[PDB]
Amino acid sequence: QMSFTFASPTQVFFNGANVRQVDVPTLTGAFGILAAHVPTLQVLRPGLVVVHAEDGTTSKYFVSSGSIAVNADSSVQLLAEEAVTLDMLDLGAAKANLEKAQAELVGTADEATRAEIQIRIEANEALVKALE
Amino acid sequence: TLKDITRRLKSIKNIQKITKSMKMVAAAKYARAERELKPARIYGLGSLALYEKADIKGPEDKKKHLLIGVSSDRGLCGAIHSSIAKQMKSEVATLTAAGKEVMLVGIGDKIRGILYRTHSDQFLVAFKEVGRKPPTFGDASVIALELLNSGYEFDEGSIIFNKFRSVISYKTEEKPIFSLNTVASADSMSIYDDIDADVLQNYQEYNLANIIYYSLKESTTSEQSARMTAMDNASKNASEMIDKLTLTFNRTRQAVITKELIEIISGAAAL
Amino acid sequence: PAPATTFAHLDATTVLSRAIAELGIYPAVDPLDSTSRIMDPNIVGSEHYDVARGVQKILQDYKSLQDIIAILGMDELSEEDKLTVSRARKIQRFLSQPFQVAEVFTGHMGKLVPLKETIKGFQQILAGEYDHLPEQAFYMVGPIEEAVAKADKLAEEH
Amino acid sequence: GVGKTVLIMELINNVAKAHGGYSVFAGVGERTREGNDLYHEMIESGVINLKDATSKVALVYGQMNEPPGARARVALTGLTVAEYFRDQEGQDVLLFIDNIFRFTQAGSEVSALLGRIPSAVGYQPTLATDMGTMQERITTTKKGSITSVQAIYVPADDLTDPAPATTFAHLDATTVLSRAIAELGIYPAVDPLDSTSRIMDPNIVGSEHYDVARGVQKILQDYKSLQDIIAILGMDELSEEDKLTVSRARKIQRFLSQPFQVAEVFTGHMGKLVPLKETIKGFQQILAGEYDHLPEQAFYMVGPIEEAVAKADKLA
Repeated sequence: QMSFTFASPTQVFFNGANVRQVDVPTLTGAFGILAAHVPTLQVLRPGLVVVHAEDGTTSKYFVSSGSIAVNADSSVQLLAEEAVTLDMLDLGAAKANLEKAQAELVGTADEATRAEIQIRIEANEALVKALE
Repeated sequence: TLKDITRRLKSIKNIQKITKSMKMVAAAKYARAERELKPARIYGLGSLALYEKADIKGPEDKKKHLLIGVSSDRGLCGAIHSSIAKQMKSEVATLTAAGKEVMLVGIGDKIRGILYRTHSDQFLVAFKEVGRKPPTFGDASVIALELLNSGYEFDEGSIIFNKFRSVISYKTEEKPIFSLNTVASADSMSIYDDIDADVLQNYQEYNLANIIYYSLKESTTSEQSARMTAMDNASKNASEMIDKLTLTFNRTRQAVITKELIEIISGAAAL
Repeated sequence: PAPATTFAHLDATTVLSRAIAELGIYPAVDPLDSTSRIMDPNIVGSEHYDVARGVQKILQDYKSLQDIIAILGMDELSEEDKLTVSRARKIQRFLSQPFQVAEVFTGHMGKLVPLKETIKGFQQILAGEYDHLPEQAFYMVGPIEEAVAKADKLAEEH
Repeated sequence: GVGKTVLIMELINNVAKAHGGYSVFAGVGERTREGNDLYHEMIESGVINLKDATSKVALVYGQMNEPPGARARVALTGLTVAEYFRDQEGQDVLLFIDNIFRFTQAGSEVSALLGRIPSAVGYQPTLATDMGTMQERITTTKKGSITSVQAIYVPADDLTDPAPATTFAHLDATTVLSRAIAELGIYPAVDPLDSTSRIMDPNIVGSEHYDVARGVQKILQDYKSLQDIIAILGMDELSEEDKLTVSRARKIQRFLSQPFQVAEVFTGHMGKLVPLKETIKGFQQILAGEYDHLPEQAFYMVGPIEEAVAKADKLA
């Protein structure tokens, strides 16, 4: 019953395929979408996504910042600017990135640029815990 | 004259060579273009899936308007820029006639050039260096940023582009773009939850970026094809002219030989 | 040598062309090769003279554009260039005329356009008063009234 | 580049075998080096026999270092030694003229020497009658026939030049030996699309022959079309008929290849001359779509379709 469309701008992982349950890390919380979910539209934040296939096995991706929409017709569109697998990413570079990021954070002092460094930090940390 | 025909023949010959090379490279680009278009098409339509499943009727009351036109910076593609131009200017005429002010963004130097002396007074911003490289998401993020940092919060909007139908045909399409106000006011959106000004704002901004990306991809493709077929036509017509001018060249050189021979003979006969 | 020598003996040469007659335009007079000695604003008046010079200017512009028009197509011309080509083709067609002695060929009845109708029709086509009519509405007509009538017939029937 | 001496020698051989016709080769205005080369190639390939009385061709040569009178009458000498065979033996003689343009230009030089006023371009005033008084003797009388194969040079690549334009009035057929076809590896490299014949109409070769040849021609044209559309680099098959005809036409344009007997010492392949009806029938089959299961390379350097299917079996 689930019409899932996990789709990066230059790739497509699902298109109308039937899966049993997905998880999404929306700005306002990480939750799970199943069939006949109440209609929702949200924007994402960096972190994992785990598609549970009808055959039970879970395909794990890592999205950067997209948008999810669960419609009345059980259609679930998940458009993520950067969709990845979990072997495609390393651990040391993510760690070093977050370290230098917070270093510059307490270094940087302007409000807007502060928010930018903080967003880089949150992305890198969602990634660092999604690592291992 | 023999030398005039020789010069004109050489000119048309190198022109035909140029057009054949342009056709070749344009087809080469169109390969990757239509390779990238399909997943991006799935993507950019999954974005609009909600405004379809929600039937956002659109503001019937509001005054201002924003009109985007997708083209490239390179002419010599066909009637692409001309089509976008005519639809954009007709639409602006009919909206300003109906009492609705409109300001216009032009993606692509060609559309800005061909519509700047027409509607400069009604013009927001333009973008260039699109068309040389295969458009990506970064393009859309940038155009959307400078559409929002514009401060011009439009009542509504329409993007106009050349929907790729296939290698021979393209259709000038006009996609709608709603504002926060009426997407909030739309009673249909009462079925969706957890929504307020903030999350609908984020979603509208990101969907603006998505639709601009998908339109750029729809227009990059549907331009390499038009360019390929146009250069095919150019090379064919150039070779037709080459054949006819070669006939005339042979005719003229035979006539020249005859005339010089008759000169020599009449000169020899006077002795 | 025979035509070239004859040219100097005439006051008003009218030069027919095969390339024009292959377009179906009769009489096949070449507009850019027919001259006259009374084509002088102090004899035919400034109205007639200016209309004639403008017709010839637009036809010359069309001729000079023809090469890249047939190489690249019209889709690459400037919008002003598309306008000059449109008016030039219209003037081409309006220059043709059914002949009373050519009913056997044209099927139409011969028209005898007096001078002021000619001047006025061409002045109007130049000014742009017929940018909406199809070009085939001017082929083989009398005065411009018949051109507008033929355009109306084409628009209603087709 | 393309093998033309081989085609000439094979025509000599075939016409001597199929019919009983001897051949004459006129060497109008020919390079002495090329004449010696041809003499030795025809000795090697068995058409000329230096030790027996089984030679199938008589040679007449007027070289390039000979006065215009010689080069102008040498074609008539060859024509006479062929007319003997025709009118006194009832044979179907084959007369080759290794260049007819040099015949025309030798007549031009002769008339220039005699002080006559030249005509269009410089040719003799008697160009048409000089060509006619020669070509009118190459006919089919009630006693026999003389069929003439005349190599043609087109000066300045103008097919409207008076010499080729006065020669084309007498031509009945035309074969074009393209180097492009030879680079594809087809022998004889006869361009199947640029070769013409005036007896192709159904009133002369029958509707069966006419329709088989017309179909082959149309399929080859459509294959070159689909080739320039395959140049898209998007070789797909959104049409079943397109690739069907692509392989049909490739099998055809390889079936228009043949091992010649005269090239039996250079290549182990045996020379297979094929009758007319068998050619018509084989191309009829390939056009009807039958030999699809057969691979492509079993239609290469083969005789009739029997040899084709025998080879196809023998591929394994």
